[PDB]
Amino acid sequence: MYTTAQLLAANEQKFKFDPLFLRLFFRESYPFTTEKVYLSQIPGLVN
Amino acid sequence: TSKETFTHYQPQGNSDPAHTATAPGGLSAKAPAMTPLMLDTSSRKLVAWDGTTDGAAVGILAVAADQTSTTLTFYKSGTFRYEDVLWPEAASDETKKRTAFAGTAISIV
Amino acid sequence: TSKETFTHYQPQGNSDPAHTATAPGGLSAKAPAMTPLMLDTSSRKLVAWDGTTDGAAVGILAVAADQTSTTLTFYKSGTFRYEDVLWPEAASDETKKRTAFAGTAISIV
Repeated sequence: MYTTAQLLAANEQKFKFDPLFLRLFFRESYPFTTEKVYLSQIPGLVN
Repeated sequence: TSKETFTHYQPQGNSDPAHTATAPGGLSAKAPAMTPLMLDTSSRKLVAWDGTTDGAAVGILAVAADQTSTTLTFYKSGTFRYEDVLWPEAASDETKKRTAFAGTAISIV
Repeated sequence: TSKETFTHYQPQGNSDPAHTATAPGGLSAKAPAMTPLMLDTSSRKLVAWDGTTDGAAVGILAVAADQTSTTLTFYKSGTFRYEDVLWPEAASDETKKRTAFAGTAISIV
């Protein structure tokens, strides 16, 4: 039982990740107050 | 449940200092710690003491070794218990085992 | 021109003590220091070790003497190196020269 066996290191080496997208293209968040969403756009093309 | 034993290990039984030295060993087995040894008759290398060659117990092994070990280290002095040191099975008499190392600095109790 | 290297002298090889002892001598001739000895089968006198007889190693003389000295002083214990101790030319095998002093308080490295 002479196994006192001190531990001294807690290395993780878990993961590698960085989004960059939410802070690059979607700097704005719009929470929903309703059940649905409504997104639209008007194109411009004229002779 | 997990009731095991942790036994204190003291090869020495007296205040006599024990001393070690090495010599080219011709071991032909897997000798563990605290094994008696003898000198060979023809090549006079070092081998495990079989217990049969009377009066030829040279020394007591210090650290385990094998064939790859060209030379072996062993105690040259000191006093040791009768039970702590393992013995060859051929050495099946207590008196022979006890007095085997008489005449050297190696002593047994 | 003349290149000489001073060398520290360490006849011993290990911290184990070397104990001297004086005994009646039957030395053949002038034997310098660090010389192995043996006991005569017949006269039981101390004569320089031949280098042939197995187990004849008993001790190593301390201070150089000759045949005119009735008593000789020699180390009965300790450890010494291989190259420093001079040997009779008979012991022409390094392993034998090493394990010549086995079984006693005299040890070699």
